[PDB]
Amino acid sequence: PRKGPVAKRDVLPDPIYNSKLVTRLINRVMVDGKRGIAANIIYNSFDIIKESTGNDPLEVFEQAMKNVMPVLEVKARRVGGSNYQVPVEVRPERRTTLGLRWVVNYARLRGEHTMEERLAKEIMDAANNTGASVKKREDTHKMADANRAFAHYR
Amino acid sequence: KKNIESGVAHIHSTFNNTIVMITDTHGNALAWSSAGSLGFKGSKKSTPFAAQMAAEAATKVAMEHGLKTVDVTVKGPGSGREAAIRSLQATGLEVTAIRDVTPVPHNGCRPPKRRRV
Amino acid sequence: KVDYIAANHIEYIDYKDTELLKRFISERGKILPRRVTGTGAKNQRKLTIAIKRARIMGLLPFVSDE
RNA sequence: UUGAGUGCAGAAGAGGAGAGUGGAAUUCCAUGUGUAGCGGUGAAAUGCGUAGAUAUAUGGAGGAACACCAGUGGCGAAGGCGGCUCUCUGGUCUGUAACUGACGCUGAGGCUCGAAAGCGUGGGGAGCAAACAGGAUUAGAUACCCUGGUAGUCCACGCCGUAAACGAUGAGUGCUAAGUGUUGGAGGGUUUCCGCCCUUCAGUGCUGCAGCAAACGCAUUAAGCACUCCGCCUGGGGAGU
Repeated sequence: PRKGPVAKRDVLPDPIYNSKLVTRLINRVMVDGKRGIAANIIYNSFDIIKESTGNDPLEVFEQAMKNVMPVLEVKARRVGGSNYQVPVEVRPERRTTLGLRWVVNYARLRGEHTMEERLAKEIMDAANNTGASVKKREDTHKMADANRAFAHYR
Repeated sequence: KKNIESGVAHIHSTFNNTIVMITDTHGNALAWSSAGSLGFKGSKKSTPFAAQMAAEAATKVAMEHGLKTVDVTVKGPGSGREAAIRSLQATGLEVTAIRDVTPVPHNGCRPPKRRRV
Repeated sequence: KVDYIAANHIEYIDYKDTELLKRFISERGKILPRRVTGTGAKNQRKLTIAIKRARIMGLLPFVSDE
């Protein structure tokens, strides 16, 4: 915080596919100390995904991910005390963080009255580069290098 | 056209702009570029990136007419003085001699006032 | 500690002995300060007067950069 | 004859006046190339540009200040003086000890000089810039920032007579520990000394002892010890009215 960086609390793998990413995604759906429900919508969404175009709940998942995880980011810094936003070389981990964040959040507004159809359709559309999360990453990369001229030698 | 293949390139960069013009040894004007033309604006035209792009948008056109070597003219105390030459040597040219000419008087002029901010 | 230029008992600069005079100009064509070339006190003056006379009759350049 | 001055022998200097002369730079002009911008800011705008701009190359014009040497260096009574060469011209310093024989010091009234700004008459005008205009920021901005611009800044002859004109330290002269650099000298040894070492004169800086000071500090360049001649002061405002 002020002294120095701090530890990071790694998670356990999943009890079905044994994936650190799967657990790290189940956690980012839970709301208010209620977990089992999140696991249930995860598994049901996974089965729905594998149903139409059965390849894997994991492989198409990573496809959608690499479609999303960005490579730059505007980092507002007042080196000149002004509204300088300098493109930053985003770290490895925060990339996955933002992947999951955009996925879940922006999928929450997809709008299937059904419980988990929202997620499944979202990642299936992302793996094929259709959907605003893909547009979100491309917008981040289009605002980065939109001003890399005066914000790079820093 | 006419494939002169022997000329000189001038560099002139203030605190707030940069220019590069490439002509022959005489030299009748051949090709030039500047961060002003490349779409950049104002508060950015003095950055060591605008130098790169101005240099490129000039050389990629000038070498068409036939040109391999060139001489380098460097006025303009600024901040693209470094990027410009290397960027010329990057897109395939033959920067060979480097002379720094900055106009220094023998004290016969009155500069303006100092600025109070 | 820097040896004086006039160990040879020279007296008259004569403003024409350009060989004798090249010891003190800059490789670019400027003048070199005493503390740099370790010269005398009254020698520093006549040197300059000589080379300034020379720089008019062409026996020396004003600018040698080109 | 020790103070003062003169003779004889040498030394340094942006000391002054007059007369010409050099290169670099900025700008205007002429021409060739050359295409859409230049310039400016914390951000922007005003502005110049397709009647060809900025850039770039060649030559021409004109006025002004003198890059590097440049140094707690030099000279002058102070204000001050820096491109080069010539004609006129003042002052200072060391040596010798020819010569006159106290001719000295200070100095109310008087006279001379006197930065910059300012006035008059006639020239000259490149940059820069009070006033002024436009653009911006601001609650307001007749200011700070930006783009233009007139007197002025320069030259000759007159005028005014003022600055924190400062070391805020009147002038003459003599005495009282040291150390350390530096400009110009004269002597003595070593000597290729013209590269060291020693003695001395004159300026010029830093540290420091007695002494002094209300402390801050000054200290052979006294703000110590003493004599001579001048100027000035006596609570703060009213007012240098």
